[PDB]
Amino acid sequence: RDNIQGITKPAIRRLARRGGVKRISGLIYEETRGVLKVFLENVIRDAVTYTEHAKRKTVTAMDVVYALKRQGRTLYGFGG
Amino acid sequence: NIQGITKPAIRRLARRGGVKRISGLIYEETRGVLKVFLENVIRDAVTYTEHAKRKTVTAMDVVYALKRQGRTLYGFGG
Amino acid sequence: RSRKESYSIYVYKVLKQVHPDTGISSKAMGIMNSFVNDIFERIAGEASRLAHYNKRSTITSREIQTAVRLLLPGELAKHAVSEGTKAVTKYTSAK
Amino acid sequence: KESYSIYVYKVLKQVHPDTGISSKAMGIMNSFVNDIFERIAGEASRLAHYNKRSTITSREIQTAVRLLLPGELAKHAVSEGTKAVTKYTSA
Amino acid sequence: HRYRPGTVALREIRRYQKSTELLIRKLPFQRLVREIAQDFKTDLRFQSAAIGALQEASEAYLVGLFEDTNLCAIHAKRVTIMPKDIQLARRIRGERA
Amino acid sequence: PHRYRPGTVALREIRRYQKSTELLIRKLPFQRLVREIAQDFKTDLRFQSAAIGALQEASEAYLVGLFEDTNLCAIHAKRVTIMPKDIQLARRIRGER
Amino acid sequence: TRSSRAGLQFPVGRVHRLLRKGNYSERVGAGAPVYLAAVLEYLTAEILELAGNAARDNKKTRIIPRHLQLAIRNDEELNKLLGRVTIAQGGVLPNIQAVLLPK
Amino acid sequence: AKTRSSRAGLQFPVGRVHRLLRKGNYSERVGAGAPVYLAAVLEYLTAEILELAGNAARDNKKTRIIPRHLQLAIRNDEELNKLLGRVTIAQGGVLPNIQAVLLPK
Amino acid sequence: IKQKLETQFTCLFCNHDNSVVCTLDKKNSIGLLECKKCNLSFQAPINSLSQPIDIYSDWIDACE
DNA sequence: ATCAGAATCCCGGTGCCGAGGCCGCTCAATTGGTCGTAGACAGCTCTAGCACCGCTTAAACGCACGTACGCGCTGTCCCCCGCGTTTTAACCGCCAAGG
Ligand SMILES: [Zn+2]
Repeated sequence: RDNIQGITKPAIRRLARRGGVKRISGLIYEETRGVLKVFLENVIRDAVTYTEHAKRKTVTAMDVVYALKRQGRTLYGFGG
Repeated sequence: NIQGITKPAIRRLARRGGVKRISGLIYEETRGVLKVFLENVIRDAVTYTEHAKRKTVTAMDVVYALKRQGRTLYGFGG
Repeated sequence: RSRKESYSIYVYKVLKQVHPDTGISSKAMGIMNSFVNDIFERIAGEASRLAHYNKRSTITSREIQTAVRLLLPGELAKHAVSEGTKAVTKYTSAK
Repeated sequence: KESYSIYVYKVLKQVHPDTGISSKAMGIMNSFVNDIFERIAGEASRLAHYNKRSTITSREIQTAVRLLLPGELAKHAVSEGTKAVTKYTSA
Repeated sequence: HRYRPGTVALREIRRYQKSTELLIRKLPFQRLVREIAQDFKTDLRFQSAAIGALQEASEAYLVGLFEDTNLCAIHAKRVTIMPKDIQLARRIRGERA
Repeated sequence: PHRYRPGTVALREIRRYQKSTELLIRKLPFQRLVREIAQDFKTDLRFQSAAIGALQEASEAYLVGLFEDTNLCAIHAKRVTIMPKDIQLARRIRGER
Repeated sequence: TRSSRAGLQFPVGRVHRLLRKGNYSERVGAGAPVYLAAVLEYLTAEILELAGNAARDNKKTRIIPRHLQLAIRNDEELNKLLGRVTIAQGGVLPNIQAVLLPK
Repeated sequence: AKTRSSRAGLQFPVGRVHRLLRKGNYSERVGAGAPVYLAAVLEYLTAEILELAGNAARDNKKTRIIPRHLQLAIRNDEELNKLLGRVTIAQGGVLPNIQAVLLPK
Repeated sequence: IKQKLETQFTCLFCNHDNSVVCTLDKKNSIGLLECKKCNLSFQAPINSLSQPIDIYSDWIDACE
């Protein structure tokens, strides 16, 4: 519960600065939280489905790798 | 050459897009981006036909090249 | 004369089931054939990845189920899984 | 379960022979290599099934490398591949 | 007499959202495509159905890219398009580096 | 004292965070949010840490790209202040609805 | 035919053949093509059902592809599925930004 | 030369790749020249990108390649960047993109 | 105006006879040989006096 | 508002043409029968995922406060819409050099 509100405004600030964003409006943060949430929804749904067919109650890094390759947002680094 | 693209054609493209008011340099910019688009498409299409060892590009190869750019189009047997 | 393929008569019958009083154009029938092609291809590719991320080479219906609910969005997918599962029961219950 | 580590070491000593590397750099490299291998191989399988050819020779691999990589990389890769074909075919 | 501007354009938007027929007619488009392919391989023939495929894909492509560009300009507190808008939309999609 | 009417703070920290390498969102609250989303489709699931680190990596990359195109939308808006419908336009063009 | 023995409408053995010649695995099970065929069957049922409603809208009897593109672009999950999909003789949504409507 | 790698004068195992093709469900049969050809392409790609890796790591007086080096070397390339457009590196970040509207003038 | 002429020459590559077409553009002094079979193309400069036998001769020397 | 009048919609009409019925084939689904190992399953073992807490500390939160880009407004000036006027991308029939 409420770890969606565990997203801090200075973290959003830091992401904007590495993102290169200078000026920050105030109506941004919860919109950011909602987009991040829907993203992670689709991600973990697919990863857990890959683990559903895996017949193992633990999800691996490889699972999340394969699932994000399925979305085409494909990330290297951890093998897969 | 590339100037076979008429102004009211790109205007009709705005109309089916639903765009109201049109500037000037739009026309030449449009022809350029269309050119690069067709360049990549027909390049890998002729690559397909190169592997086909045949002297006519198939519509199939056009379809598969569109798939290769992730631009999947139905309708013409694909 | 080489014999070519279509799926036209099958989905044609299905259309006649769901709408008896309805015609169709030929090009759209080809479009639906391409539609079946595309969906089948994405499913089969997910099946091959199911194989290689499971290090197995047998294909059963369970893999098809998990492939469909990997590809398709939820509510539609669960209805389709229901249809397929009831068909599995009706077939394999008999011969 | 083999990674490609000393292969990378030998390529590296053939190019910048005074250069170290981290572990996770090697991991990203092998991720890269596997991705490229899978993309080319699947595209070659598409070549087979789109062309009804029951096997795959090197010509399919050449045209697939054309289909994936753009111009300069493609031409230099075709050159290197044919040179390897030449030297392996000679002996 | 004279009509007031903007009206006829939107009326033909309502007209041109109806028929899905091809906007660019055939012969000049065919010449442009032929003058392009030639640059990749000389003496190359084209199946006419393939030409229609190229035409369809090109027109739908450009229409959708126009839609995003138009929404960019609507966001830009303006009504008229700019070439920089096309640059912005393409920079979001990632054609050019 | 040396209060400094602004400009060096933001851009200097941009210079620092682009000299930087590692993450920005710290670990535990992100992990707990992940498990709360995870507790919705199949209960009681266990995880290795590298999966979570990949999730954090791709999450921050996703948001970085959102911020970049949002920044260019703002620059085209002749402003430096961001807006929410900037992000909505960016995700409209990205096809991720 | 197994399709009739499954009480369905798509030919099983053609699909079983295509699974073999697709290099899709090494071996092929018994009822996996039945499940896949039923999936296809419900998919095309839903799609063409909405297409039938689209023809009911225009009061047309023969399906034009414009009906197909419209019914794709109306429903949510279907349009998120076929996002990267276009169709010849497709067209788009009849859509007007009312901020560009006159006053 | 007993080994085909020595018969090719290269650095990758070819029969590895041939077994990968066989244990791939890729084709039914696989010829003799295709695995050599593909492995040579792979070896060229490794050497080519590791060139930009070597220069990008040498930019900072560090003997070891870090992931930030790899992302920099990719984004400073044109063909590799359009290659890796949908691609993200772990521990990557992005380029210095300081807009001209931002510097104190 | 350009001249598109069929000839009875044999293509130096595919060996099909009566399948070489000659396009002589005198406005820009550019002659073009084309094969109706294998699809190759050869270009060469032409004057005002040239004829399909003039560029086909230049094509024989360009190979050897 | 409010009328005149362009612009569009919408209703028989007919025509023509392809969708659909239809019908006689033949080749893959079937049917049945025969090896075989892949995997469903039982079970062993040790790792690692989890939970918990104590200590450290740097990181967030609230507020004080100016302040300065965002914005509503303004004037302005200009340059696209549009309607009008030619006008040129496509094909159709007697000349006056050949044979
Ligand atoms: Zn020739």
